[PDB]
Amino acid sequence: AVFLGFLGAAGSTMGAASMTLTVQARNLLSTVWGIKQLQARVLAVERYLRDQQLLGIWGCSGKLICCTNVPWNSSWSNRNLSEIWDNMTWLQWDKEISNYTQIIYGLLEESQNQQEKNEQDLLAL
Amino acid sequence: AVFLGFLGAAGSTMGAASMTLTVQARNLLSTVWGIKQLQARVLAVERYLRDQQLLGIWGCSGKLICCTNVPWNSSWSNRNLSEIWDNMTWLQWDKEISNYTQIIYGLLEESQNQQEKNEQDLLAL
Amino acid sequence: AVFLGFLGAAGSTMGAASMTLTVQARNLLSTVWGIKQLQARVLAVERYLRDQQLLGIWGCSGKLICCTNVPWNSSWSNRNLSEIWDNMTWLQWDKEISNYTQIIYGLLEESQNQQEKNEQDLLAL
Amino acid sequence: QVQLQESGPGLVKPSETLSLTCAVYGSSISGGYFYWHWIRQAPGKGLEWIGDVYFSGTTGYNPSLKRRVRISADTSKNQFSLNLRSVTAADTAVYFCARDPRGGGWVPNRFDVWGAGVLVTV
Amino acid sequence: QVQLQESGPGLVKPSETLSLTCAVYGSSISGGYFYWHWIRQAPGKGLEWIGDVYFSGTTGYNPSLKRRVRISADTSKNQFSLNLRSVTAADTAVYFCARDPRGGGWVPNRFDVWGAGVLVTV
Amino acid sequence: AENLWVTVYYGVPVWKDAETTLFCASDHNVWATHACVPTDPNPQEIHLENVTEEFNMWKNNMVEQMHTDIISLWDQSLKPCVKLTPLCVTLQCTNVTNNITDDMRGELKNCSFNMTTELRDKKQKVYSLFYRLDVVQIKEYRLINCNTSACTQACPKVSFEPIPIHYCAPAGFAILKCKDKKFNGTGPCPSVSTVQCTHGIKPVVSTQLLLNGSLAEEEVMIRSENITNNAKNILVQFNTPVQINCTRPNNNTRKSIRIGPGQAFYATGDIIGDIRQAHCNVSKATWNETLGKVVKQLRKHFGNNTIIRFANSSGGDLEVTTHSFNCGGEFFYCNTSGLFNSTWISNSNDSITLPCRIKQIINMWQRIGQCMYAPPIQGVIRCVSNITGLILTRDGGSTNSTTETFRPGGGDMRDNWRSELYKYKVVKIEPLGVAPTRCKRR
Amino acid sequence: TLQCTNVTNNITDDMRGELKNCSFNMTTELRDKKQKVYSLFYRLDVVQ
Amino acid sequence: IRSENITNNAKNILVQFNTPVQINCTRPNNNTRKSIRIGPGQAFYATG
Ligand SMILES: *[C@@H]1O[C@H](CO)[C@@H](O[C@@H]2O[C@H](CO)[C@@H](O[C@@H]3O[C@H](CO)[C@@H](O)[C@H](O[C@H]4O[C@H](CO)[C@@H](O)[C@H](O)[C@@H]4O)[C@@H]3O)[C@H](O)[C@H]2NC(C)=O)[C@H](O)[C@H]1NC(C)=O
Ligand SMILES: *[C@@H]1O[C@H](CO)[C@@H](O[C@@H]2O[C@H](CO)[C@@H](O)[C@H](O)[C@H]2NC(C)=O)[C@H](O)[C@H]1NC(C)=O
Ligand SMILES: *[C@@H]1O[C@H](CO)[C@@H](O[C@@H]2O[C@H](CO)[C@@H](O)[C@H](O)[C@H]2NC(C)=O)[C@H](O)[C@H]1NC(C)=O
Ligand SMILES: *[C@@H]1O[C@H](CO)[C@@H](O)[C@H](O)[C@H]1NC(C)=O
Ligand SMILES: *[C@@H]1O[C@H](CO)[C@@H](O)[C@H](O)[C@H]1NC(C)=O
Ligand SMILES: *[C@@H]1O[C@H](CO)[C@@H](O)[C@H](O)[C@H]1NC(C)=O
Ligand SMILES: *[C@@H]1O[C@H](CO)[C@@H](O)[C@H](O)[C@H]1NC(C)=O
Ligand SMILES: *[C@@H]1O[C@H](CO)[C@@H](O)[C@H](O)[C@H]1NC(C)=O
Ligand SMILES: *[C@@H]1O[C@H](CO)[C@@H](O)[C@H](O)[C@H]1NC(C)=O
Ligand SMILES: *[C@@H]1O[C@H](CO)[C@@H](O)[C@H](O)[C@H]1NC(C)=O
Ligand SMILES: *[C@@H]1O[C@H](CO)[C@@H](O)[C@H](O)[C@H]1NC(C)=O
Ligand SMILES: *[C@@H]1O[C@H](CO)[C@@H](O)[C@H](O)[C@H]1NC(C)=O
Ligand SMILES: *[C@@H]1O[C@H](CO)[C@@H](O)[C@H](O)[C@H]1NC(C)=O
Ligand SMILES: *[C@@H]1O[C@H](CO)[C@@H](O)[C@H](O)[C@H]1NC(C)=O
Ligand SMILES: *[C@@H]1O[C@H](CO)[C@@H](O)[C@H](O)[C@H]1NC(C)=O
Ligand SMILES: *[C@@H]1O[C@H](CO)[C@@H](O)[C@H](O)[C@H]1NC(C)=O
Ligand SMILES: *[C@@H]1O[C@H](CO)[C@@H](O)[C@H](O)[C@H]1NC(C)=O
Ligand SMILES: *[C@@H]1O[C@H](CO)[C@@H](O)[C@H](O)[C@H]1NC(C)=O
Ligand SMILES: *[C@@H]1O[C@H](CO)[C@@H](O)[C@H](O)[C@H]1NC(C)=O
Ligand SMILES: *[C@@H]1O[C@H](CO)[C@@H](O)[C@H](O)[C@H]1NC(C)=O
Ligand SMILES: *[C@@H]1O[C@H](CO)[C@@H](O)[C@H](O)[C@H]1NC(C)=O
Repeated sequence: AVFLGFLGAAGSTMGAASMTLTVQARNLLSTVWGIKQLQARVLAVERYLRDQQLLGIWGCSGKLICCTNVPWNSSWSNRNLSEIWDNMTWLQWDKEISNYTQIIYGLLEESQNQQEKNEQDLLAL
Repeated sequence: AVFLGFLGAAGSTMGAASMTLTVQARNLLSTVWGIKQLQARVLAVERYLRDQQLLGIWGCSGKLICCTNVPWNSSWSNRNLSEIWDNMTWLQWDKEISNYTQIIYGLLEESQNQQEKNEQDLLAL
Repeated sequence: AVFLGFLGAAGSTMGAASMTLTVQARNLLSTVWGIKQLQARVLAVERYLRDQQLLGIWGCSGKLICCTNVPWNSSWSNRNLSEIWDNMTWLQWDKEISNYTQIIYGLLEESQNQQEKNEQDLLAL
Repeated sequence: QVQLQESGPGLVKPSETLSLTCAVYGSSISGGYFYWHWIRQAPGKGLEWIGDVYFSGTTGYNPSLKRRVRISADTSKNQFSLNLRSVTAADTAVYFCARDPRGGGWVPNRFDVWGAGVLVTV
Repeated sequence: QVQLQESGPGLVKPSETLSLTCAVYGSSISGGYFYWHWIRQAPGKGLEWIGDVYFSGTTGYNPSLKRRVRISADTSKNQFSLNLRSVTAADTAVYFCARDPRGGGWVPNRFDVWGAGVLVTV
Repeated sequence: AENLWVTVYYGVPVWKDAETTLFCASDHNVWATHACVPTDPNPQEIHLENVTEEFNMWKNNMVEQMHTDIISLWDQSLKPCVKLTPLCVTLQCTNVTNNITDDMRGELKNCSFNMTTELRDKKQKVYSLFYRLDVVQIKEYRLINCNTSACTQACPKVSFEPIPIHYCAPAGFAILKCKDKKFNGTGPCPSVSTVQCTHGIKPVVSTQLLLNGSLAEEEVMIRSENITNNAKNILVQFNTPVQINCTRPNNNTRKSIRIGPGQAFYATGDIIGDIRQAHCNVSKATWNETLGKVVKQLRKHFGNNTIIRFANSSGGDLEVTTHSFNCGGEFFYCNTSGLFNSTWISNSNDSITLPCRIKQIINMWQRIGQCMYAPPIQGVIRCVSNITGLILTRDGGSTNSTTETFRPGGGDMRDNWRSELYKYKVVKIEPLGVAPTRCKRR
Repeated sequence: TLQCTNVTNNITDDMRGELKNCSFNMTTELRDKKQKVYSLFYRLDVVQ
Repeated sequence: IRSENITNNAKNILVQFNTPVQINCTRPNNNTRKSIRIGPGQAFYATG
């Protein structure tokens, strides 16, 4: 079934947990009582579609691991790679970087737009 | 915070308005009164999904500015680049070619299909 | 005017029917009576979104003819290309490999995941 | 039951466009299975292919008449029209419209069902 | 009815960051149609451009003051702020905030509506 | 030197606490299985390791959601049933005279009254037996519910037997279990396990003597929102059954009276046999050992040397003063005083027999304006239930003095559901994530 | 049916041909019983 | 002044003021409400 091994790597480190993104990814979609299940299904569909729209706006459409080209400001986190991928878990990382998430989202959006414009004017020639 | 400048560039020229496409894309998705809200949400989801399918059929999936390889027939509009991107707005342009839209969509669809077939034939070799 | 030949190439061979995928692909989206109609719409939307998610997980997002790098094990089928694309129809093919479908989907999923990981490792350098 | 009927002017002044319309009650033109040909037969002569049209618009005409002919096919009302430009005195013939199961390549080009056959004298 | 109002300290010790917030009642900063400039005029002198800010944060300052100034526009409350660091005696001036219809290629830099104008002595 | 760049990951295993609407998963009755989804035959449980999750049974939205669901289900199930508006008439009643029992005196009354029939222009005269709790003096009596609201009869076909209802979660959400033994509801749980759907949560309704449910696995457990404060209730979960046998030894007869065009009123007719009070039997040794385990567990949290006293119900409404429950459609209000009458201090075959009172006019929830009329059940009723918990409240004002008094309490039905919905928590996944990594698109 | 009479206590000239003291029998909590009750109904509400 | 067709008199005319005209209505009578039971639970409120 699609529920097999759901989450699972919650306690795993970020590096180890990054190898099982498909399992979590494929589980995000699937008289008054009818309006309950129906509304829940519509809500899940809306959330998934919004998340997919955000990914497409960032240019990572149809990709699970798609790393962008915007620089990482050291203010968000001064930790080095060895101390995050092999020493921290995803839940702790999310709890750490929560205040700077929207700024990074905006930076990704503007970077993708600028890249699209650059490609457009390059292809114009 | 997501609304934050919906439309805005309606009065701008086409070229300038093309630089703020992202702001107009994030807001396209988000007893009987629950039915009212649910039907509104489902209609919005259906419209967004139809638009996304139409974009994907042309090969422009996950792109806000994606330009294809089909030619611009002069019969659709004789206006030149200097007078369309710097002298006319998007509403006027849409009203001008409102009755020449379906054939363009069909040409884009068949061109994308031919491109995919040619890619398959080339890669088979 | 979107129906326009739905399932037109049902009796056609696989090779001939593969040239009209867009016709069949564009029709997947479009008090208690309103509830039933809205539930049907939501079911169609959910099926289409699960389909799109399954296609995207394999890296074939935004492509109608996407061919991957997973080898074709002869155990699933022993018929050659000449007896498949020119001698068989899509319904017969689906009935023939109806019991070797899940393993193919799984193989495609892990192949795409491995491809993404290898691309990330190569691009890190 | 599937059958085609041809309509248009049975007598036209030479030296301008001649328009014929073949409408099929039966297999739909939109279906990507059949090609719709426009075989012609002049008196005292054999058959002569003019052109064919597919549901997706990939038409192909005879090399002899590649310039003087235009075949269109509209699926909303399920018919297809032939426009022969600059018809001469040698165009007096019976203009058949035929069906070919070339699409769905089980078999090669094979005209199986034919229209009634309208005789145009110019 | 569109206008702009400036606020901030009218007197500051001339070695620190100088903050001046211009808020617009009328048009919205979020809309990508107007640039928001910070023209200055010292007594007995002409106008002097300082910098401008767009809705997307692509700001540009005067080359003379490219190091001592920073313009930050917040669209949640629809205002913008000028932070002029290392202020000296040359900054005794009236700090106007202007609107430019450069957003949209209809016209070039065309400052049309100007703020009240606050004299920030220092 | 670092040259590290932002990277976005999809399907990340990150969750946040959230509240949503759970739905059915079952496998005619008041707990309608028709509008409830079928359950899979192979439930999947994904054990999560090295995860500590903060649970709080007292802030669970799922219990309130279940309470509203149960109330709505009962209201829906009562809709297609006859309304007993004509029943509000003056009843001419007399005492029951045949085969009287000393305990069963001042009880069920032979009442007679005029009521409508199939034809509007007629009035039949009918007799029936009505319990004392149902009627009230206006030699004239009226139904207790007449001056509150007209309320509907319960259809005989639908059964009130609890049925398990597995509460699954929508797509994108998850249900986290807590298998960690010796868990007091609140605080961190280190043994977290995702479950597609919950276990059997049989919707049994009762007070102070929580019937069929999930027993503890290690020993008796005591849970309370703030044990220092005496206002909050204290849930006690047993680790062994205390099986109870409650019965009505009165062979009853049901007679159908036609009150309208197709509407039928089911009344208690003959009481052939001997009249005897319904009784609840609890084993003596089993209750003694279970209460001793309870005593030890309470003494753990209330000092090693203290006097604890188990007294009977304080007072209030009959629902919030006796052990109410349903076994076969007849609602036994078994009075619990012998069970909670003892004192414990630092240091064969007989079984107790509680008194029970049958009632037909029922206001199960804390609502005024709606009732039911339980039809009489032919024959004898025996349900042989499982006592597997209690709700006890501490009497405040004892100060630092060693005296402590725990007495039965409750009234609110959320506590009944909270005992079987404590290990479960609802979370929503956040598949999007951002991290550093050596990358550049192009 | 209502048995009504004109008001007579502290009546003003403008408020004449107006709210009427009506009395009538009505059902009660017990089906087999009736009660005589009264109310002051405005003229626009009632009609002969 | 706004109207769909001011030339045609059939259509209504909406006049929107620029300042409000303060207007105060009142019913000086000190009425009383009495509840009488017309059935089980249902109660009718009457003028006293
Ligand atoms: C707690 O757990 C106990 C564990 O048994 C549970 O006892 C069960 O009570 C139900 C109450 O309905 C019993 O079900 C009845 O069983 C008898 C004997 O089998 C049947 O004759 C009954 O039939 C009724 O329904 C029929 C239609 O289907 C009618 O035609 C008939 O006239 C009856 O009305 C009914 O099915 C059940 O048997 C017991 N369990 C056992 C093992 O006997 C108890 O209910 C649980 N809850 C509480 C609050 O105690
Ligand atoms: C209709 O379909 C049948 C098969 O479903 C076609 O029969 C095939 O004909 C070709 C001739 O070249 C043979 O090579 C195949 O082996 C035949 N199929 C089978 C299963 O034996 C038939 O030609 C089709 N007819 C039309 C008009 O399309
Ligand atoms: C407002 O929009 C109008 C047109 O919608 C603009 O008019 C154009 O002005 C430019 C520059 O003066 C001319 O080159 C064009 O020919 C004009 N077009 C039309 C249709 O009038 C006008 O400039 C805009 N004004 C502002 C302030 O943006
Ligand atoms: C990572 O953390 C600090 C520098 O950020 C340093 O002490 C440590 O050695 C680093 N790790 C490695 C493997 O160098
Ligand atoms: C449009 O621009 C082209 C550029 O060379 C020019 O040739 C043409 O005359 C222009 N047409 C109009 C209508 O301005
Ligand atoms: C299509 O729209 C253009 C826009 O002006 C108009 O000139 C033309 O006549 C229209 N054609 C038809 C067939 O409506
Ligand atoms: C029924 O018995 C009770 C016992 O207290 C008594 O008060 C009552 O009067 C009796 N009924 C009649 C009708 O006398
Ligand atoms: C109740 O009274 C009726 C007469 O109204 C009588 O026929 C019936 O036997 C009595 N039943 C009991 C149990 O007293
Ligand atoms: C039923 O009707 C009879 C008719 O005489 C009457 O005597 C009796 O009191 C009525 N029953 C009541 C009011 O309960
Ligand atoms: C209904 O009547 C009973 C019996 O007299 C009484 O105890 C109760 O308070 C009454 N209810 C109301 C709302 O007056
Ligand atoms: C009551 O507990 C006993 C103890 O094992 C068990 O066998 C029985 O099934 C339980 N009955 C219920 C929960 O109805
Ligand atoms: C529950 O246990 C936690 C530690 O696991 C403790 O902090 C808390 O005080 C306990 N609460 C009660 C009511 O026992
Ligand atoms: C429990 O009640 C006491 C009363 O003194 C209070 O101080 C304490 O904060 C309460 N517990 C919690 C967790 O708030
Ligand atoms: C109860 O009465 C019925 C009526 O005939 C009888 O069939 C049944 O056996 C009685 N119950 C017992 C336990 O004897
Ligand atoms: C309950 O106990 C009493 C007295 O011990 C006994 O007479 C009766 O039969 C018992 N009933 C059940 C159901 O155990
Ligand atoms: C309840 O009854 C059953 C069977 O009649 C019996 O086995 C059990 O011991 C009884 N419960 C007691 C005596 O607590
Ligand atoms: C049982 O509770 C009631 C009400 O709280 C009380 O009056 C009575 O005294 C209690 N029983 C005993 C034996 O004290
Ligand atoms: C329960 O029974 C005991 C013992 O007879 C009695 O003292 C108590 O009052 C009863 N409960 C109530 C609420 O009356
Ligand atoms: C009440 O006064 C009106 C107005 O004078 C009169 O027409 C009407 O007859 C009066 N009502 C009665 C019952 O006389
Ligand atoms: C109310 O009933 C009495 C009893 O007969 C009757 O006299 C009176 O007229 C009735 N009231 C009406 C008809 O308004
Ligand atoms: C308004 O009404 C007049 C009536 O004579 C009519 O002539 C005129 O056309 C109407 N206005 C419009 C815009 O049609």
